[PDB]
Amino acid sequence: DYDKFVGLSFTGAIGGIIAMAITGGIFGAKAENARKEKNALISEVAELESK
Amino acid sequence: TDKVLQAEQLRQKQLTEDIATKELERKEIEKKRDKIIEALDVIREHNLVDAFKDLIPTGENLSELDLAKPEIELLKQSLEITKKLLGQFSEGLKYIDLTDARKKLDNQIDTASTRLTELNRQLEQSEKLIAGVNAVIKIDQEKSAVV
Amino acid sequence: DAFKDLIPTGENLSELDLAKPEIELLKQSLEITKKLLGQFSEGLKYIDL
Repeated sequence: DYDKFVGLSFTGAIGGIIAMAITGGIFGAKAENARKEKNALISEVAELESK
Repeated sequence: TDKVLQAEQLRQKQLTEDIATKELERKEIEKKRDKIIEALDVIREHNLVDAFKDLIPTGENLSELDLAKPEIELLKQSLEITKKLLGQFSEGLKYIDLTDARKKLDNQIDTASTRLTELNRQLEQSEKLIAGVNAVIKIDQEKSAVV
Repeated sequence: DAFKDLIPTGENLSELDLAKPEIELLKQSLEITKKLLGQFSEGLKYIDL
């Protein structure tokens, strides 16, 4: 889902001026945020494997 | 002790049935997201190149006459550019909506999983209860044997 | 098949020998970029899979 998220967010970016604006504002931040949260979840399940 | 036995057995039986019911519910929620993932996959047909592969066929033409439409031909150009842009927007909005629906059903799955965890903890508590009850009943039988 | 794409974009239908030295070449170059970018995105999907 996240790979598809960054794909669609970048398509919503590269269209035009306000497209860049709204999509890089919302999902440009949401990609980093959901990615860091997601990789924290990666680390948690990896620690459960490690536990 | 036997009344407590039967009451807790019926209790944990209802608990087990309810846990299986909630498992069926969350499996059905997991069946519901199939339409959402397939919809956003069949919308997912454009990625980083296909924007330019839309910018070029709107740059295409059929009829040319070298004069008298310097910008009149460009009217159709700019309007079809805005067509393809706004075609990307509304589908992007529907993409946003269905990802929010994904977050909603994932919240459903998470709350159901917490209910699963708590009811399974209560189920294991009742396992301890009914196990000790059955054990002391078996003791009572063995007590009568030693009698 | 790269060259077998470079040739049919080099093809034409209508010719008039004047007044489109490069106006005809606009469609040429744009369809060249079409076939190139058609190779790119499919190449990216190839990378992904």
